[PDB]
Order: sequence, then structure tokens, then C-alpha cells
Amino acid sequence: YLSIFPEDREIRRARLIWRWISEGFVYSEKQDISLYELGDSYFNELVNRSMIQPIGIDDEGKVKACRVHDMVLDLICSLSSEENFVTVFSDNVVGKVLDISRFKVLRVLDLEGCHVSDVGYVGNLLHLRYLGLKGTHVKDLPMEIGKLQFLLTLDLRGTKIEVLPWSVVQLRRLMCLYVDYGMKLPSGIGNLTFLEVLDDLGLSDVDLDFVKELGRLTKLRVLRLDFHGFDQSMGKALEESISNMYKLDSLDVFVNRGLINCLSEHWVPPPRLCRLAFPSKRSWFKTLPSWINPSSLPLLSYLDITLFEVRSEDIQLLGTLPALVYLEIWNYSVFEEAHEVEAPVLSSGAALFPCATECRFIGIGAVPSMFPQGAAPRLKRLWFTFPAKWISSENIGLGMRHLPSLQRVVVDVIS
Amino acid sequence: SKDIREYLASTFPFEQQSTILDQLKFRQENLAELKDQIILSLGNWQKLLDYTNKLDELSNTKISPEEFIEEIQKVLYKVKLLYSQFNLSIQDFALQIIHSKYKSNQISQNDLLKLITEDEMLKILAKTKVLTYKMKYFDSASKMGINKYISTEMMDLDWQFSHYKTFNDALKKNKASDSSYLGWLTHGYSIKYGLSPNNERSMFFQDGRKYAELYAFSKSPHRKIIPGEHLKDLLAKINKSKGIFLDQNALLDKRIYAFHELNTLETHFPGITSSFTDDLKSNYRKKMESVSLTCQVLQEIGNIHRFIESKTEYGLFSIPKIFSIPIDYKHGEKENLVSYVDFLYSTAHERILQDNSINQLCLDPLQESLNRIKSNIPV
Repeated sequence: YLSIFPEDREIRRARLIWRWISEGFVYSEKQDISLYELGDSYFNELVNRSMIQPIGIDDEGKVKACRVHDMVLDLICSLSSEENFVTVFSDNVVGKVLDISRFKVLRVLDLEGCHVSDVGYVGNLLHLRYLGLKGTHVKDLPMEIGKLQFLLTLDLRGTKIEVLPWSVVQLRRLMCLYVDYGMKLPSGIGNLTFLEVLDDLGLSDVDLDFVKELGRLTKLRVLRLDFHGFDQSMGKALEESISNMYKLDSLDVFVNRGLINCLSEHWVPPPRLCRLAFPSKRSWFKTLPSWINPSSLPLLSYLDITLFEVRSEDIQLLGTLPALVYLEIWNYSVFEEAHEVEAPVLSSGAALFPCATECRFIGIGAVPSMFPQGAAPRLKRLWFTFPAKWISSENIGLGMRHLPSLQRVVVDVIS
Repeated sequence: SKDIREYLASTFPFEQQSTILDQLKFRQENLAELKDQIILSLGNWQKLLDYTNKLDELSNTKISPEEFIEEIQKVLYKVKLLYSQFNLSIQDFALQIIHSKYKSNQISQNDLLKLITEDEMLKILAKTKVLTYKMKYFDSASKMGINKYISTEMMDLDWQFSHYKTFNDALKKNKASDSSYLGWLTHGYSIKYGLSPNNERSMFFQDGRKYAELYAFSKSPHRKIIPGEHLKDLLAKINKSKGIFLDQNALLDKRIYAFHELNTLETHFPGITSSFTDDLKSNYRKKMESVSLTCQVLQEIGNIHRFIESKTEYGLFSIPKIFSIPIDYKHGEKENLVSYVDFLYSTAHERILQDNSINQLCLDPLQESLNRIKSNIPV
């Protein structure tokens, strides 16, 4: 299918997965899976078979994009070009020459990255499934988009549209709604029972009932959000709204310069969680939240938590998680406030880091000798801070007992 | 040397501004004069008058510091969005009040920093700076063709916008990161409100995650060696803009636009565009310094031309009627303006390089400004 893509440029895997679903290579008869997980898995063996190579890591804990090998492009062309097989790939010829409304029936529409804004005719086609407009400089979209009962995708990242029309609530089927945070969603979101992934939902200056409507949307796996305007008990509603749906596989809450009045100390998370990210480094948790325990959420592979202070037992508790493949813990006190870089003391336990390849104690006074007897058996990477005054009584050591392949340190001015 | 340095210390303008060579009554009168034209549009136009009277009684009367912050935030938080122009001056005078007496330390700077660090005040001041500049100086600068040579970082040096000097410098001394934050905010607002007209969306500003990535780089600079996703894109865009800037046949408009954002993002987050090999090969730093001096000097000729033509175009509500600049010629003008311009040109010409791709950005605008300004001083 990739022959549609040009010769020499990167290819994002999300577009491939969504378009395969839209045009119909994805059909699940089990009714126990949501045909998105299997699509991602399909791409996973596709990249596994060494037909395609990975490039980068996106905001979904997976490969950011990919590129087909040059000797495979002509191969796939020879296999399936002459036989029967519309989109615009960085070409300005569209519009002035080609007529789009002429096509009576077409399955997918994708014109992202262009510089043309003439979309007001979506009512002429009904069998359309994919509608992507990423960075197309479109000022506004037609009011009658709701006519398309068959719909799965709606891509609007990087466009000048400032508010979505209310005629999208009537969409009986919809899976992904790639919305930029600046533009406001229409009310009545709860009617979108089949919503599957929801990215960068702008959430501020919104009444409580709209927040309550989210929990009816029991099909999520990724849910990227943010908030700036309800730093009060209103977020307590979404606190339990997130608790209703049981299929989370990623989550992150962007928020700037404030205590997180969003997640409570007495909360039940979904039994499955992998990412649980917190991209903004200007925010902080008061302490390590109490719901991070070995009991629940025992399948994390990514932490990326910033918190006001790292207690001596904080890393001790963090080391008890079963997988915890990646760990990035910041220390807001050291950088934004004049506080000494204290050294942690991890004493108890025997394994304490079953599979922790990446560990980034940014601002923590962690020392390689602080790990007792192989506390991190693999630990391919490690970052820490080492003040120069610590040269006394065998602080550093760095026994190299745990084959840390690379390793980068930060120096301190004092002494 | 002192022949003109003494003169710039004696006249009415040029003291509130700093020159590359190196007052209570004035704004009290403007405060009093603000309430005249308000009542003439009473024929929906009463809330502004109420705000003006509240601000006047707030500034004139003496208020304890424990209440002033509440008083000044009450009025400031209410304003949200010919009628529009009168509204922008309401908040421009509002946040001038804080700087107006902070220099006299009527408010403890700790409380001032506590106030500014709020997310609302930062965005409010970043927006109001570019709005105030575009309201008054943009119209005057458009005639001279110096419209493209208006730089966000360089706006604090104008005499009117002296009440951002403290808001940035004291904040930088006390809270390092928030200064870069509000610089990023103000350039985003400038690029969104037509000071830099461009059809394409800005990829450096007006996006919280971009600033978060820049801050994460700032606190752990060893991230640049091996950055993660969402920072590959930012570095790639930096390199693209740098290549556009360094071009020879590129259009002046988009090249100057690229230079502006490159200068902002390099000044406020140092060590982000510094490449050891390419910059040394292509004389990057010297070219940036040349263009920055060119922009300073162009603002200097702009101010000189506004002053000579005035002898109101400084801007609405800028200079009051009583303290205006009369049209009459003066004895010292002949002996202290031509020499001042000549010394400015000499100082600029001694530390600016020359090249086929730089003369259009540094030498050519300077010669054009000199030709324009030497043919109208007597008239």
C-alpha cells in the first residue's frame, strides 16, 4: 500500500495504521478487541520482519515514523503498480487542475501539509472514511460534515480553525479526533460512544457536565489532555471520570506552574497503564502520589514524573515496580529553588530494579555507589548530579558492577 | 565626544532612552489629561471612564503595599477584549503604575515578583507590549520603510517602553526562567498580531509544549547532544531558518523575518543555535552582531526623523499637549544633529563587517537612511 507514498521522505506509522483501517484491511470478528491494537501489532511484525526500519519514538511510547528501503520501493511498485490500486504529496497542482468533487465514490481523503483551503463540499461524498487536514491552512470547515455517517478519523492538527461545528455529535461512528488544544470542542461529547483515541483535547473554561460526559466514552487507549483554567475542585469530576473506562494504555496531563489539583491521593487507576507521562517540567506533585504502588498499575514502562521533592524512600518505592522499563524522575526543588542536592540512601531490597534500562535522576544527588549490590542489574543509561565537594569518604566509587553502557554526569560549580 | 553627549542630556527626548554611543509631572499631566476625550464619546462608554477614575485615584492617593496589589489586580483582571484603541491604553497605563513607583520601592520587590509569576500577568504584559507598540510607532515607521526593522527584543530601549526594562531585568536577576518565558510569550504575540506578517504558522511560539521543551533543554544542556522527540523538529527548524538567513539571493522580507526569531530564540535560550564548526566557517556571530547593530541604528534614525518632523506622530496619548515639541528651529540643532548622525554612522561603520550577502542587511539600509535623513534636516 505504501507505493502511494513518495520516494525519499519519512513515513509516519500512525497514518499508515489509520488509513489501513479506513480503507479496509482491518476487520475483527472477535468483538473482544477494538481493531486498533491489532493494527498497531500488524505494523509491529511489519517492522519486525526487517522490511521497514524504525526511526524515533513518538508520544505514544512507540516508533515515531519509518522509511521503506529504496530497493523495496521499486519492488513493491513492480508487484502492485500495473494492477488496479486520492492524496496530494507536497504538490501545488491540486485544485487549479484536478477536480475533487467529480469523483462520485471514494474511500479515503488525505491532503495534509498543503496550502489550500477550499473544503466546503464534503456533502457530495458519503462513503468517505478518512479525512485528514494536518497543516493545510484551512480557515473553516463545512457545517454539514455530520452527514458522513461512515467516519473513523478527523485530523485537524496545525490548522487555523478556531472552533469545531456542533454537527459532529451526530457522528454514529468515530475513532480518532486529532484536535489541537487551542480550538474548542462542541458540547455533548458523550454521544461519541465509539471514540477510540483522543489527542490534545483542549480543556479549559468548560462546565462540569461536559467533563462528566467523558466517562461514557469507554473505549480509550491514549488520552492526551491539558488544563489552565479550572485549577479547583472541578477536576475532581474527571478524577473519577478517568476511573470508569478500563482500557487505558497511555496518559499524560500537560499543566504549567502549579500544584496538580487533578489526581487525588485516594484514586483507583485503570488496571492497565504503560506511559503515564507528565511532559511539563514546570509543574509538580506535592510528593510521590500514593496510588503508585506495586499492588496496582504493575505494568508501567514509563514514568516521567516531576515532583516537588524526592524523599529518601521515594526511589525505594519506585524500585518495587515489576517492569518500569524507563524511568525519568525530576527534582523541582533543586533547579527552581535554592536547595542543596541531597543524596538518596537505598538500603533494603535485593533486586530493586528488575528491568530499568533508562534512569534519569535529573537534579537528584544520586551516586553510582548508592546502589547496593547490583540494585540495577541492567541500567544501560544513567544521569545524575555530582557536586564537587563530595570528594570525601568514598562517595562516588562507580564500581561498574552493572555494565552501564553509556553514562553522563552533570558538574556543579560549588567547590 | 562630550560635544553631543552633553546635548543629549539637556533636551526633552533622548534621556529616557539609551544611546549606542555610550519626570513625575510629565506622566502626571498625561494621567490628568486622559479623562477629557472619554466623555466626548458618551453618545457602553462608561466602564472605561470608571476604570480611568479608579486608576487615577489609585495612583494619586497613597495606599499601603498590602492593599495596592489587590487594587491593581482588581482593575487589571477585568479588561478582556476606535473603541478598541481606548481599551488598550487602559491596561497600558495600568501596568505602567507598577513600574511607576517600584523604582521608588513603594512596593517590595518580593511581592512584585510574586505578582508577576502568575500565569495571567505574564501573558497580559506580553500582549500589551506589542499592542502598544503597533498602536503608535508602527504607523510612523511604515512611512520610512523601517517597518521590517522592528525587533521584539529591541523594543525595551524606546523611551516610551521604559517600563518593561525593570519588568524584564529585575525578573532576570531574581527568577531566571520566567524572563525567557515572557520573552517567548511576547515574541509569540508579536508574530500573531501583524508586527511580522507571514502566511505560514509560527513553529517556535504560541505553543506550550515548545516552551516546555526549550526549558527542559535549558536546565539540562547535555540534552542537545542526544535530544528526544519533539526536539528534533525544533533544531531542524533552527537550522532551516539559519540557512535562510545566511543566504545571498534570498528575499529581504522572509530573511529579516527569519533573523528576528533566530535572534530571539538564541538570546533567551543561550547555546541553542551555537554550532562550533559551521558558525566559525560562516562567521555566524559577527553577522548576527552586525545585523543587531544595524537594527539599533535604524531605530535611532527612526527616532531622529520622528523628532525632526515633529519640529502629533509619537503616538496617541504618548506626549501631552503642554509638554509637546514646538515647531521652531533652535540654535543648537544645526550644530548637534548633523554631528550626532555622523558620529552614529561612524560608530556603526567601524564594527560592522562587509560582504555580498550582508551589505544588503547592514550597509544598504544605513546608506538609504542616511540619504533620506540628510536631505530633510533643514526642512
